[PDB]
Amino acid sequence: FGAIAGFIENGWEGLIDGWYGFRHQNAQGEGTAADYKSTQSAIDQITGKLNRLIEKTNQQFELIDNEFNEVEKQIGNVINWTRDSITEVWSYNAELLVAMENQHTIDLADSEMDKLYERVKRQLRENAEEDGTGCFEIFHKCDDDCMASIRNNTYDHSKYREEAMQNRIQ
Amino acid sequence: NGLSGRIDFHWLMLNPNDTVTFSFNGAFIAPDRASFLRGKSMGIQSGVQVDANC
Ligand SMILES: *[C@@H]1O[C@H](CO)[C@@H](O)[C@H](O)[C@H]1NC(C)=O
Repeated sequence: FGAIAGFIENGWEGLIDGWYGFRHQNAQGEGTAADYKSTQSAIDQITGKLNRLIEKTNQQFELIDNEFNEVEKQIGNVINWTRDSITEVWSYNAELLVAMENQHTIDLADSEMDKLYERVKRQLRENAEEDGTGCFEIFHKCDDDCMASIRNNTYDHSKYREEAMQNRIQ
Repeated sequence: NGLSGRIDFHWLMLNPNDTVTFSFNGAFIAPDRASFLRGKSMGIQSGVQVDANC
């Protein structure tokens, strides 16, 4: 999707308290916040895959060979043919199941990144523009208490609507 | 074991409500008691020790 390792240049090693977080700046300073939903929905998926593969089987199988009193040779080259070909199958699915469930895991991080980005893109509405590295250039005044209203999705667009439409075109 | 002669032991399986018959006059190693399978278990092989608390 282009988010992680696309147009965001990088990630933030200080964000202990989430996978995903906020980081703003105004006339006060800079602070590194976090986002619970976006972090938590992703945690729900990594451990969902986990709870699948733990599901084992209820089919039991007996020891059919013998490594003390050995069985016959014309049959060993057939059992060592079926077993050494079942070995080659589950070594193919673990080659494919493990290779895929990891392939499908990183992309759940670019769709949870275009889902937090195209939402703040809709609360702000027609009040900010996007520069390049993945930020929203605010041209009005928004302090520590105003930013936290975009965080918990209580920000109102018609509340600062006429200021940013007067500092963006000018 | 100091012996050169051998004893080859055979077996068959007698279904419930049936019989077995031997006719002979020599070289016979007789059976005194016949086993009866008790139920379900599992046999394996290993060359190591056991553990019971796990
Ligand atoms: C066994 O055989 C006898 C006679 O052959 C018969 O009466 C009986 O029903 C059979 N079955 C059992 C369980 O004894």
